[PDB]
Amino acid sequence: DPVYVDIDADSAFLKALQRAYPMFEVEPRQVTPNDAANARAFSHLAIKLIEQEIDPDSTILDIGSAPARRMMSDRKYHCVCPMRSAEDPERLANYARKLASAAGKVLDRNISGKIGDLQAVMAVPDTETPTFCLHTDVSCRQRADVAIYQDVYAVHAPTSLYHQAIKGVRLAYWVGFDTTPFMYNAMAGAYPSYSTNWADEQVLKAKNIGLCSTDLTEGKLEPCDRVLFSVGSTLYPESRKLLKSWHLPSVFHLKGKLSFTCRCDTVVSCEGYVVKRITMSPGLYGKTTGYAVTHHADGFLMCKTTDTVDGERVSFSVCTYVPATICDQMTGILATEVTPEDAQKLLVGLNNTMKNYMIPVVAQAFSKWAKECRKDMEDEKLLGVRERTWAFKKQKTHTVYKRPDTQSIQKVQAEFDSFWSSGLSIPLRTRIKWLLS
Amino acid sequence: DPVYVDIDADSAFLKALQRAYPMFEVEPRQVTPNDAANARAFSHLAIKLIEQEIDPDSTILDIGSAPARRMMSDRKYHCVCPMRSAEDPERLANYARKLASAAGKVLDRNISGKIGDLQAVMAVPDTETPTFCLHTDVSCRQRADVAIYQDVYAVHAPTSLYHQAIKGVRLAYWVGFDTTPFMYNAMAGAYPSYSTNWADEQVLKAKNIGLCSTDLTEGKLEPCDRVLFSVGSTLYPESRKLLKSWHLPSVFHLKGKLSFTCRCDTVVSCEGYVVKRITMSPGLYGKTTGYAVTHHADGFLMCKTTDTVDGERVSFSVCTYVPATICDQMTGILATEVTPEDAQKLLVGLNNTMKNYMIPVVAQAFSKWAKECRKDMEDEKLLGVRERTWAFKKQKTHTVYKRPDTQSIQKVQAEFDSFWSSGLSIPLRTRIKWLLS
Amino acid sequence: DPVYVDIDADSAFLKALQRAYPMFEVEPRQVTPNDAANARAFSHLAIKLIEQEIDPDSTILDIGSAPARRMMSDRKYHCVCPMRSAEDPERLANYARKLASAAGKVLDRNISGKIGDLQAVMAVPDTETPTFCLHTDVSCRQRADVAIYQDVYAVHAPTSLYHQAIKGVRLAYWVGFDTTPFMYNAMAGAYPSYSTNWADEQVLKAKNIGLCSTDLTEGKLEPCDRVLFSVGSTLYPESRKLLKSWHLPSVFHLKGKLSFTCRCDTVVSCEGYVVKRITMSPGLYGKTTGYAVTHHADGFLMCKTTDTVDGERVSFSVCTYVPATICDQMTGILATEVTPEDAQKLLVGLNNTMKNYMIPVVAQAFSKWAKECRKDMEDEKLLGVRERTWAFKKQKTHTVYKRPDTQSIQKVQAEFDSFWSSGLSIPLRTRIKWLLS
Ligand SMILES: Nc1ncnc2c1ncn2[C@@H]1O[C@H](CSCC[C@H](N)C(=O)O)[C@@H](O)[C@H]1O
Ligand SMILES: Nc1ncnc2c1ncn2[C@@H]1O[C@H](CSCC[C@H](N)C(=O)O)[C@@H](O)[C@H]1O
Ligand SMILES: Nc1ncnc2c1ncn2[C@@H]1O[C@H](CSCC[C@H](N)C(=O)O)[C@@H](O)[C@H]1O
Ligand SMILES: [Mg+2]
Ligand SMILES: [Mg+2]
Ligand SMILES: [Mg+2]
Ligand SMILES: [Zn+2]
Ligand SMILES: [Zn+2]
Ligand SMILES: [Zn+2]
Repeated sequence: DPVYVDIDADSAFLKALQRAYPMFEVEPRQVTPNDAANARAFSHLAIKLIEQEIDPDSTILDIGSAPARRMMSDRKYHCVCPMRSAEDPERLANYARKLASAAGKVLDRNISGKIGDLQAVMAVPDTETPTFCLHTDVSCRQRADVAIYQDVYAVHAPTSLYHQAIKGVRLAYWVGFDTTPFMYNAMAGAYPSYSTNWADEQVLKAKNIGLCSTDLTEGKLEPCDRVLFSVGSTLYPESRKLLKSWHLPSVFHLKGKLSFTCRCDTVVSCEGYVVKRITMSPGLYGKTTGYAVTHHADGFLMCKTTDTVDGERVSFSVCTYVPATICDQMTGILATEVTPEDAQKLLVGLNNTMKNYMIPVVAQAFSKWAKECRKDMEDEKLLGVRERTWAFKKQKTHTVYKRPDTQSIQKVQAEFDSFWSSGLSIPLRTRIKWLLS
Repeated sequence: DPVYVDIDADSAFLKALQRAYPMFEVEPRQVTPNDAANARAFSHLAIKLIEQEIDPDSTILDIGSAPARRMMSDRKYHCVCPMRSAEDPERLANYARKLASAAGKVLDRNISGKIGDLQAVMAVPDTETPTFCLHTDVSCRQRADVAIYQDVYAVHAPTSLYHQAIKGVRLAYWVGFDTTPFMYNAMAGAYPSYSTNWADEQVLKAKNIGLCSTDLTEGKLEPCDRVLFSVGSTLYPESRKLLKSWHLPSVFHLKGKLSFTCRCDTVVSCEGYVVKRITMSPGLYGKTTGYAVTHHADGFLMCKTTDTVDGERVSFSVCTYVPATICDQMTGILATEVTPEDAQKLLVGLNNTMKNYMIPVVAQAFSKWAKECRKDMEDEKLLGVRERTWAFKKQKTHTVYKRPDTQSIQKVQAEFDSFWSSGLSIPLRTRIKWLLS
Repeated sequence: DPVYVDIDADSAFLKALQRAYPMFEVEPRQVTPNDAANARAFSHLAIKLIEQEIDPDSTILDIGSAPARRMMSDRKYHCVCPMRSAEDPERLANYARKLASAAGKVLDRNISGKIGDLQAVMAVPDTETPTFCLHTDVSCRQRADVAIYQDVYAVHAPTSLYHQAIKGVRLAYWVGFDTTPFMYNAMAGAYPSYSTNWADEQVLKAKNIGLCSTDLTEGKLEPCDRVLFSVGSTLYPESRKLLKSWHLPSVFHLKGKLSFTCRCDTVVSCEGYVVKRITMSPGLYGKTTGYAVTHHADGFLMCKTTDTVDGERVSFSVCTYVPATICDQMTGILATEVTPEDAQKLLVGLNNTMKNYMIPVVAQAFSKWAKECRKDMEDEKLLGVRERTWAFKKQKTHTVYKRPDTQSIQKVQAEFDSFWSSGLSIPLRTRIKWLLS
């Protein structure tokens, strides 16, 4: 009945987890000093919930999978496992090792069948087995009804979903980080509850952001495609286009040789991690608007800041998340004009609910926001009238602040109409064959 | 005997629910983290009360229905289900799935008959069955005596009611959001107890309203038909004309080939959600005035505010709801002239009874209202006399404030005299047929 | 023995009810969220008391009745039910439905006879039965000895009473709102204990009265016949002439072909609701004066106020009721001159005994009254002398204040000498016939 997570029994994250999964009983049982524990716990609980949702005797496609995670499960999984990243051979070797280790002690699972399928794929690499294949998402021939994406950021979402749908899949899930900070086009940012920082490749030599490094000395800039992610002490390169492609609107159409109508919604949300549910049906129905909405339970901040990159002083924008209680407790102070130092002292007085290294920039954002409010109250126009004497002036905005219980809305695309080699090596196949034997 | 609702046991909304349904026993039993829970609970209790009102052995038309909600009920429902929105195929598939799942475990309900009717409609799409059809409201041929509208905002009320009445219906119900803010012709607004914000399509790029999104930068306007609604994180487009059409007067006439006299009244009201009861009788009787009345148990505010839309500074009107206790506790302060900052500090001191993101604009409205009162006391006219020396000046009004235990009144129309394709697809029909089997 | 009322067990109104009916035991038993509960409770208790007064085996005429209210009573009622308003067909249908529902379960009442009379009237509409007819008050042929008017404001009182008296009626009762504010000729007013506001048709676009509605903008008047009443959220149009006609003097004469001497007195009075008892006797006796008296247990206020109607600033008079304890506690302050703001703060300090939305205007009235007193003390005349040098000046009066334990007196008329179609439809008759069967 209860679910066990590998975090310390005194952490404050546990509270939040119990709020996000009220249908479970969460128990802390710590065994490793892992520095990316919270993300692992969230993914574990998400998979538990998804399994509890769908009915048995349904085959499930696992896109970009690590097979060792699905061994002790009683459901039917077909793992789609190409070898495109540098961490895949180790995952395959670990899977083979774990399969060999427990060969007669566990009998309620299809262990012998799994070994047979692995050996068959090793012998001939272009064959589909009930539990394994070596193709990509757009070339696997297996037919199923459910698909799952877990921490997959390297595919174009509409094309992948269309190729999943033309094979009879009616339900899909997606687990990963929230894509909202990338629709605002920021330079760098943090997910502080998960110990995650990310930065654009051009500001890696800054001084006072989460992920940077610089030296000692005596004495156009716009976002690009390539981004670096750091979860704990693990590094991942990412692309802005593919991250943006997963920010889907509420309803959309897929129009090719066959046609489908699909809808997407968010079912779990905890401080930056989300779970998305997508349903697809045959035929065209209704009409689309092209808007995507995000609900904010915490505060979301984006602001402009000044730093030195490689010794040269520049300015760019950063984003972060703020707990709701602090935002509620700062309501009265922001009615006047306040300097950044006083705001910093007040925030330190209220605070650990939030990480300290993020405080100095937050205090700089609030101070600006309040000021921009006062000016609005002092230059009051007339109702239903615009002045455009033919040019009109644009005011300056240095801060965007989405308070708890508000919503963001953005215009995206909603109509889509436009949409092999083994890669393995002889020594790796021989090693796997010997490991199984 | 008791009724269970899917909200947390510590929420303050529960209190209000117990005040709106004093004939029930409300128990919290939370199973999902749904962010639109309060609206669902209100709708659930409303349906329970309506069922407890009318007598059994009466057939009930369900206009624009989701059939899966009526499966486990012992009453007789005829669901009118066209496919005009993009969320309908999924609802139909869910209905078929739920019907198939419980086929022999539940025997007190007409499960087998429901399956037979669904299969018959799938085989031929232009046939009426006792529990299902695929026509619209003005083309269904079934005869009944009660009709129900649940969260239906996309029909013209007099025409629909006339077509319901010429078929022998004598009673109707309507559940939805209050239409008063749209008779005042506001730009944007909030229902804060239900986590709902709405805005006109022209101000979606503002900065400091509930539903908007903007960017960072260095540097005639009147309401239109199209409106956007956001309930939790679900988005709905709406039209002002159809929303306004449901704000009916106390008595009205329907004059066509046959004639009817009808009357409408509000029976449940909780912070923005209402239940309306309409009765229709044959023949013409009495005479009409054309007025509609709203009773305010909380405070209702409408005020003018200044913002920047896409960088350009403009002014427009917003509306909101205020709890009665705060309004009662602000009576003494508003006897003098008060600045917005002092009002903001006082409101924060009194406050969480109300959401904080709504406070800064409320504090701006009160401050103006009080000032407009003082001027009235300082320019006193004579009894029963008007000055029109031929033009007379009009004063300026920046705030409308309806205090608890007051009433709004508005002039509307009260005399009405002026009032098909399957749309389904072969793959969807085949999928439903296979799902049932 | 005890009487049950549909109000909440914590309301302060209950106290007052127990003071008005000391011969009963009042118990709260709340079942509906009705917003006009207090008026319903008062009417219920009034009917109980009237029934307890008169002796049995007397037939009672019920003028302008709703028959469903008299079904479960053991007395003999003859209901006079024309169809002149738009709410009558629904009342008739409800009566028929309730009659059909309990046809064999209740046997101590003349249920079968009631059904027979209803069917007979349906068959032929111009016949009198022991319990039903379709005529007006001046055309019913039934003979009785008691008549009852319950919330009837649409008849001319002397003519109706004469036509009741020429048929052998010797006693009559009247239940309704107090008519005193209409003999003072006010523009608008409130009954705050019953959640009732009323206004003249010409000031429906004001801003700061109980019943009004206005908009946002940048920039002879005398009372007329038509008035609007709002009880909770129910709207009723009324005429000033017919309301005034029910303010009868202590003794009066009816002189026609036959002659009668009648007298009227008030027997129950609670914060605006009254019960009146009228007795009529054959022949002419005594002589009349033509005065009507009202006793005040609470404070009654009438004052001049300034507002904006449709944007134009005007002045008119409003009236209200004030609890006796507040009036007693303001005696010492009103010995000097006091500003409206100080009076508002003092009233808020004393106050919830009274509704807050009525406070700002009350504070404005008191402040004026006190001032008008000081001037009187500073311009002192001689005993038994008038100055009329031939014109005399008239002073200005802006407030009328009737304190508790005082009496109003007014001159009215006391000598009176000057005093049909079915209207039903075939479909309604058929519907009633089918409902009974
Ligand atoms: N086009 C494609 N189709 C299917 N899988 C792909 C793919 N491109 C990359 N991948 C795989 O996606 C994986 C992302 S790493 C994610 C691994 C796994 N989901 C986990 O939870 O750890 C990589 O191993 C890569 O091999
Ligand atoms: N003219 C019409 N007649 C009948 N139904 C209509 C209609 N126009 C739209 N509808 C239906 O009304 C529905 C509104 S969505 C409401 C669904 C349901 N009442 C619920 O509680 O969830 C849509 O599914 C749409 O199919
Ligand atoms: N001239 C007349 N003679 C008798 N009844 C009349 C009348 N004019 C109007 N009425 C009736 O008086 C009623 C007033 S509404 C009052 C209904 C009832 N007394 C109650 O307590 O609810 C209307 O239904 C109308 O039909
Ligand atoms: Mg690791
Ligand atoms: Mg939902
Ligand atoms: Mg009513
Ligand atoms: Zn495969
Ligand atoms: Zn039908
Ligand atoms: Zn009669």
